[PDB]
Amino acid sequence: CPLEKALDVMVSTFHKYSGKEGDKFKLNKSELKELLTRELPSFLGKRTDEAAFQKLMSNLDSNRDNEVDFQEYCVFLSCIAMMCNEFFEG
Amino acid sequence: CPLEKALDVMVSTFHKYSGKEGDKFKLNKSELKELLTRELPSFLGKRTDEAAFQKLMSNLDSNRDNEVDFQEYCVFLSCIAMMCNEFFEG
Ligand SMILES: [Ca+2]
Ligand SMILES: [Ca+2]
Ligand SMILES: [Ca+2]
Ligand SMILES: [Ca+2]
Repeated sequence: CPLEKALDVMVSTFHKYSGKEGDKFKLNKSELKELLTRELPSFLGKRTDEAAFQKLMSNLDSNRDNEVDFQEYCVFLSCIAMMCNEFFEG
Repeated sequence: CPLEKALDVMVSTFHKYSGKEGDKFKLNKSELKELLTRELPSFLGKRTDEAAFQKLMSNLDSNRDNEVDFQEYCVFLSCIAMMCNEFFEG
């Protein structure tokens, strides 16, 4: 069923990228950018530079540790899901 | 991409069941029971009765309104993803 497939992909996608550099269960700035470019390309705006990307990183990383953990990653995904829920995305 | 479709599917699955009866943007008892049974079957335990089910309902229904809105449904989904993000589910 797509929903369990969907939940599984959501979890899977986190590790596919988190365990490449450093802490294997957190996404560093480099790991987060590849995940967004490769997996959520439909959502990217027109600014692809590191400065623009850094602003976003700062938004997700609640506990301020220059990394995005799984908890933080789900929050982000839910925020995306809710945004897509409105009449007009944004 | 997998993650994008996954998000799409998380959002649209909600509305495929919530709009069946009454408030079209919230799941009642029947709509939620249908959503779990048809979309998350791998996650079903042994008991299918009303009392075991309403136990789950009341946990999902944070705002006490006897129904599951989209926000509560996202929290539900986040929780499942975290459980799955363990060595032993549960
Ligand atoms: Ca990492
Ligand atoms: Ca963090
Ligand atoms: Ca309803
Ligand atoms: Ca509710």
